[PDB]
Amino acid sequence: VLSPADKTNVKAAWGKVGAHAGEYGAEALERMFLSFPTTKTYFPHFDLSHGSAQVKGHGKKVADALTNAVAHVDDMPNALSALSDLHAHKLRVDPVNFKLLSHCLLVTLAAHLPAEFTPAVHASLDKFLASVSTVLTSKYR
Amino acid sequence: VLSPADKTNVKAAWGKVGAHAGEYGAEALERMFLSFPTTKTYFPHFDLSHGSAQVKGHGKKVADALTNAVAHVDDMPNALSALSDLHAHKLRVDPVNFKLLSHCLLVTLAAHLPAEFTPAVHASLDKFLASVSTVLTSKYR
Amino acid sequence: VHLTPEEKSAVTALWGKVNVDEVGGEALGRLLVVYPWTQRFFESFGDLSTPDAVMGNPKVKAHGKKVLGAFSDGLAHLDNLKGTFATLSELHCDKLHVDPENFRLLGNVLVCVLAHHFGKEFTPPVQAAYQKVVAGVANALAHKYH
Amino acid sequence: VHLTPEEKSAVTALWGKVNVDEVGGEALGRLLVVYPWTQRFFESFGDLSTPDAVMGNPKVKAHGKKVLGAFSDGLAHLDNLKGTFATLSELHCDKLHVDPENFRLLGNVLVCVLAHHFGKEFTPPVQAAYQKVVAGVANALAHKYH
Ligand code: HEM
Ligand code: HEM
Ligand code: HEM
Ligand code: HEM
Repeated sequence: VLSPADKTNVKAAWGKVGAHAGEYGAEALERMFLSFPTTKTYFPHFDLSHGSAQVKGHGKKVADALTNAVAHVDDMPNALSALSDLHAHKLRVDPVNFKLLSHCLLVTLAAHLPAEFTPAVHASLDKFLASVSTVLTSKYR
Repeated sequence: VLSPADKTNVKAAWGKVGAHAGEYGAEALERMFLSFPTTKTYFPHFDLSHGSAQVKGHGKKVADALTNAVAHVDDMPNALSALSDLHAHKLRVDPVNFKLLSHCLLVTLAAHLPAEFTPAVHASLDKFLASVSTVLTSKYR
Repeated sequence: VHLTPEEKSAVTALWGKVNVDEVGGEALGRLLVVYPWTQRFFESFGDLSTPDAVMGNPKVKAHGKKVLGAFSDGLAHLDNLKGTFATLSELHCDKLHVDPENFRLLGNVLVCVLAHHFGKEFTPPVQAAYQKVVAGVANALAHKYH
Repeated sequence: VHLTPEEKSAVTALWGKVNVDEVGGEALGRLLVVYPWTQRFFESFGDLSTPDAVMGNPKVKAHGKKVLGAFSDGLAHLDNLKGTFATLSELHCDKLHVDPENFRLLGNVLVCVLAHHFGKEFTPPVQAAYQKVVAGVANALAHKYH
């Protein structure tokens, strides 16, 4: 459960990404592929090398999903329901992998927004990404 | 998320425990202490040996909490809110440990209710205990 | 991994009663039903659409027999699980990229199957000894990730 | 664990710039704030009531300096992390009963601190090399559980 301060913290930190949203989503994916190579096997149709147009485009999609969750933080199961169906039913993503992308999103934010990434904001962002991950892994069947 | 069939399956299986509820909760705790000795450190005030009156009494409490969750399966965050506060705020239980007790509860049910513990019911019970665990680990701060 | 002689006795006495043609399919089938992302790795197995379809799928039963044979091998070599599982580690880690958490999950599904099949005989101390076994197998299988 | 020479160069070039009196307290303090069940192990440290209290607690800073010194040792012995961490494994597993998942969490908090402090220099390939390092340290620290 996210507190009022956690919601403020996440909105404020994410607010500072501005036009770089897509770029940071793409960077987090690259960080995940390089650090945790088991995750690459879900993208056989993409080239995962640096500067990939496919990773750049996917990073914009991931960022848009995260902004949806920030904007609808009190109704996240509903906001992310279609995406939760996709990741569990069609893509069969192993739940462990959400922890890995979440960590890489934290690293990316820390590398670009050092004034925002205080210990309290770090904690809020971790809880937020853990909540997104809980929703995205809620539909296995 | 629990489907209608998962809710039916869990109620039906749990229904067959009857007067043995407290006994099976106590057995699951003993199974956890023996199999995963790191969990013992949360109970320095109990003797954890076989036949312990303290483990017997605690097993009744754990079973009562599980019956509350079965009875209020559509409102589990609310039903278990006080218990979630206790485990996270006061007791500081490491979230990993909920997976361990959940597994030991599955083992105990399997050892006593073989006709009930079909693959479909196993899956429903695992999802149910994972949902209980999600609630009980939702209040860290 | 560490089993005492009394745990080893517990473990091998029960294992001698296991039906080795059936228990591995029961555990693999339950893995695919309970943790359904694991189906991603078994697309060629055909019908996995329902629990009955999974449990009655002859490819699940046959593959589960292989899995169980590897556990039997680990039981026979508890003091060198790493060597015993080296090629399977290369396969599951380097080639298949299975997250090693799933090795822990399959071991625990096997424990549940043994509980189901042995009932009161699957006592808490017998379970504790089997948890050491399945932890040691998972850790050995994950060696190529370490 | 497996680092290439180019990863080792990446890792040790950055590490030479780390402030060793501060970064371990920053990581331990962030562990206690982000994963607050870990506070169960630090009752004698006094005021942990707020993020500012944790990060400014001199016992957190001092203890974090010890933690970081162990990471430095692992960096200096990447080919024998097990020996390097043997007594710390006995302490954290046999004596303190810390769940080994928390070793992974602390390593990843350290990665976040390095990202924060090095910014664009903490490139994706530099992170990947540090993930191998913190995975190897966690696995070595958990050896008494295996
Ligand atoms: C923060 C967590 C995550 C978010 C917000 C997220 C978001 C998204 C978005 C928005 C899409 C596009 C959906 C479409 O086009 O409707 C997608 C696709 C997908 N995601 Fe994720 N995702 C997450 C984690 C993961 C993880 C951990 C993996 C696997 C390691 C993964 C694998 C995929 C794949 C394989 C696709 C489809 C790619 C296409 O087939 O081309 N996702 N994700
Ligand atoms: C299915 C999961 C669990 C359920 C339903 C559950 C249930 C309960 C219940 C009902 C109480 C008594 C609450 C009171 O007296 O208000 C309790 C107490 C407590 N639980 Fe759990 N619990 C769960 C998992 C865990 C785990 C995994 C651990 C640690 C390994 C744990 C450690 C404790 C402790 C240490 C107490 C207090 C004991 C007293 O200080 O005497 N619980 N739990
Ligand atoms: C404790 C855990 C496990 C044991 C002991 C085990 C054992 C084995 C065995 C003995 C084989 C046959 C190898 C042969 O044909 O030489 C196999 C094949 C395979 N296993 Fe497992 N396995 C484990 C876990 C898993 C998991 C968790 C998955 C995926 C969710 C998986 C996926 C596969 C696949 C897809 C193959 C077929 C490989 C091929 O023929 O190319 N295994 N496993
Ligand atoms: C990668 C992970 C970690 C490293 C390298 C590490 C390193 C160390 C070091 C170097 C010491 C001092 C030992 C001395 O005084 O000789 C220590 C003490 C201790 N550590 Fe850690 N640690 C790790 C993770 C953790 C975690 C996750 C916890 C608990 C959440 C923890 C709890 C403790 C405690 C409570 C002590 C004090 C023991 C005592 O003085 O009796 N450690 N650790």
